[PDB]
Amino acid sequence: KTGLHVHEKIKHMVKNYGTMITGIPAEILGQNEAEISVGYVKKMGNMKENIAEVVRKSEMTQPTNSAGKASNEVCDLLLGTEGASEFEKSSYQVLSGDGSNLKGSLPNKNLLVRVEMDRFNAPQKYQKIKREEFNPETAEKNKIYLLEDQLVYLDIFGKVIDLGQTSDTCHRLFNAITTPFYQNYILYDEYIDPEESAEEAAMFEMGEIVKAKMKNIDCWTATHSFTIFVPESDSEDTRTLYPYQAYWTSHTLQQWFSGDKDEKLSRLGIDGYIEKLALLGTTTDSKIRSSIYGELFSPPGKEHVFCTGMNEKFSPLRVKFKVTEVNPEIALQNLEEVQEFIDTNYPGENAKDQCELYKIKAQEAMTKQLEMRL
Amino acid sequence: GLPRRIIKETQRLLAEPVPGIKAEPDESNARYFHVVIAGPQDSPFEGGTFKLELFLPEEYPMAAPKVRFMTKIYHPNVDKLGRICLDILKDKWSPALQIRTVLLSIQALLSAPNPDDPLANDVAEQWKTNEAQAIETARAWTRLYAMN
Amino acid sequence: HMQIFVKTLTGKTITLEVEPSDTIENVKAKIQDKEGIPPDQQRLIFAGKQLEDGRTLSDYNIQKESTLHLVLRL
Repeated sequence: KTGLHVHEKIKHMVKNYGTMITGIPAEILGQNEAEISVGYVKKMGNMKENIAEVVRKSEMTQPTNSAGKASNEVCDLLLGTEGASEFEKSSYQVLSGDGSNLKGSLPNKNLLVRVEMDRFNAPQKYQKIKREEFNPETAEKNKIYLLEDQLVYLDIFGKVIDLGQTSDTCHRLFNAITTPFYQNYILYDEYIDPEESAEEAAMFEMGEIVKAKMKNIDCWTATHSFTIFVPESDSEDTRTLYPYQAYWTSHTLQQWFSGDKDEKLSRLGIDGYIEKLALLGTTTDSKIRSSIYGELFSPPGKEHVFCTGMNEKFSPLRVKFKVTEVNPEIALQNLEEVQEFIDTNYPGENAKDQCELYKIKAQEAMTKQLEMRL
Repeated sequence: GLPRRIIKETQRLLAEPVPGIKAEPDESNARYFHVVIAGPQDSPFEGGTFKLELFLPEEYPMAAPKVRFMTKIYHPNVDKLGRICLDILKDKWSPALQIRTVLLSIQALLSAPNPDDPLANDVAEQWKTNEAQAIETARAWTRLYAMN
Repeated sequence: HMQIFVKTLTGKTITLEVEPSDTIENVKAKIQDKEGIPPDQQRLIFAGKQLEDGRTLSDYNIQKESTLHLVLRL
């Protein structure tokens, strides 16, 4: 019931204060937003009344919708800067097929899980090229390159990675592809038939060569980040978890807590959540992946359109987790320090007027900076 | 020099077009689809028919297809030019997506606007502000530019 | 080779070591290593213009002691 007080406390504070739980003075936000947003001011005319509109347009006091920043703020509040920094040093563990290692990493103590989810950023394009033509720095990145004597992959960093093909195979595939359009095309075209022509057989064979070689090339890049608070419970059949998350260009942690999606996903139960999380990484069906992604990571209400049509999850996903312990008194003390900071520097009879006063202070600092500079 | 993907996409789209979406190519440039989307039911755009152009780049399907609303429409996601602000067309385009998915997303966005992280100007601020008269000004735009 | 700085609205300044050859996605991976933020969410602004994922640092005329801005909203 004390870890439950921790959860209730952080939920209430995020819901009522948005970005103010970061403990950062409004003046700093205003000044740095003025420093980044001076090029957007109209350079002519009465610009004081013209910087008024750029200050009004600003959303500097709105909480971040970067999921990584939200996870960082949650870790800060729950572990202090020190325990957060030490949690940073821990290594992620890839989730198992059944998610059993995660549930085995959840003893009946106040726990914090941090999850990083990766896309498989495999190359989707190929191009014939001659070794004289090839310059890795300027060439297109994350792209397969077919040469007369070599088949390489130019990765996301610009490192040429050989695909273990002989000059005979490469010469055959290079000369078999004659059509001028297929000189710079895609790797896995559904409408290509290998038995129709020799060129399309070449393209299919190259596609499968790359598809097999990528199976052991680290194409994983991070696409999502969230946290999970699992408090201690009286039993084991009443214990529950609460996922905390923002989503890039979708919603803030504030909006997540407002729609109570933490409680909705807590109703799934520990095993109920972990099973879906593991299936997300193990499945091959694109729409099963899409529906689980939308159930778990969408803002409340948009579960059924989050990953449909164009946002369909076609890339294989992988879930990684790290777990540490939460001392409820440290978390409550951090939250109390944030609350006293807010009440002392931004007074008011309710959190809402305090948020507005914070916004006004930020806007005034931004105005003073933009004025003293122009 | 049209890839068989383009012509077989066209053949499967004529063999199966979207209800309410009529896409058929013209001959001076076969990469051009005179697409027409009528306003879905229960929408402020219902009863109107919005003509759009869909241009396949030569880099299709590596590059996303250009789609532009010819008709003017009051919506918090298309601008004055009619450039639809699906994030498909600039970044998050992949060859797994096709013309039919682009048209599907355009129709769905017509049935469900998004004015909170949008591209439109006073349209978007007035949509998040006052949904009622925003919907109704969209209704009037429909009755003016989309009925004939 | 080269030191660059990345500042954010929160006031935090982080220091990366890169080369002009380094792709933007490599800088995003370094920011991930130092701050745990997924690259798919980082916006990098130099001289008021987004840095695009296919390009490199030398494409944006980014040289030594330069300062970039990590935008984490939309």
